[PDB]
Amino acid sequence: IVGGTASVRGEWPWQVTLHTTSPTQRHLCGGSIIGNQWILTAAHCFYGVESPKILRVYSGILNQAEIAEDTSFFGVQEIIIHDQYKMAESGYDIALLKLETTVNYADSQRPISLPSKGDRNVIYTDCWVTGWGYRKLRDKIQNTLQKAKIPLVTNEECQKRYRGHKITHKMICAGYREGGKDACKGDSGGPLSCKHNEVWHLVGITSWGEGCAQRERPGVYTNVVEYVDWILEKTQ
Ligand SMILES: NC(N)=NCCCCNC(=O)[C@H](Cc1ccccc1)NC(=O)c1ccc2[nH]c(=O)cc(O)c2c1
Repeated sequence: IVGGTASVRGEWPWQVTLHTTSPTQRHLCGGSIIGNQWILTAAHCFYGVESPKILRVYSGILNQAEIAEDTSFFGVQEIIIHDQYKMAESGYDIALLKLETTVNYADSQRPISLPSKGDRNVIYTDCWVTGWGYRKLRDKIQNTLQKAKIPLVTNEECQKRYRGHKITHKMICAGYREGGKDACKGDSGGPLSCKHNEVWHLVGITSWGEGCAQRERPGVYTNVVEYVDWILEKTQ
């Protein structure tokens, strides 16, 4: 996260850190708890991942330093990538991780609500992006989970900023005209969480953008409300 601040322990209890153990263990991507056995994340995170056996999901983490060889984790039974996914920039950048065991919910770890199809008309004014990613384009994975408040921008406005791309209705954009706050490398797969009527909703999945936090280059996120039928279908 560029231009953010450290999170409070437990304030984003749906946020997980997905690790790979190959060749040695490291953070791979963010993700969100959406059900007892289910993490929602980005499809592009699994480039070159041949097997779910190299994955570990850690929940209830603030600092990466909490994760040691003796720290408990959730195994991944199945990676489910959207069948129309080809690459992040062309959309469908969405994946489900079916966990080997179920998450026991607590103040440190609990699911985020998916948006309702009836909330497409809602104007979210309280949206946050979170993760352990770089704080500049050229950086490293951070110890402490970072957060940044970022305004949504219209698809028409976003499309103006990405003339070489097609910004579809299955994408959603967020950023400041002047830049300065954005997701960056290592934040992908994590949530864009918007608070509305005292309830947090998983509005976006961190997907792509041109560099990080640049002027007139909003972040692009998977528009989660467009995938609620897919999620239901795949989680049955
Ligand atoms: N809003 C904007 N401006 N962009 C959207 C966010 C940036 C997207 N890229 C990303 O977030 C990559 C995508 C990716 C995922 C998995 C594997 C490889 C690449 N992430 C990374 O490049 C990435 C992921 C995990 C990492 N772990 C480490 O220990 C060291 C790293 O340098 C590292 C880098």
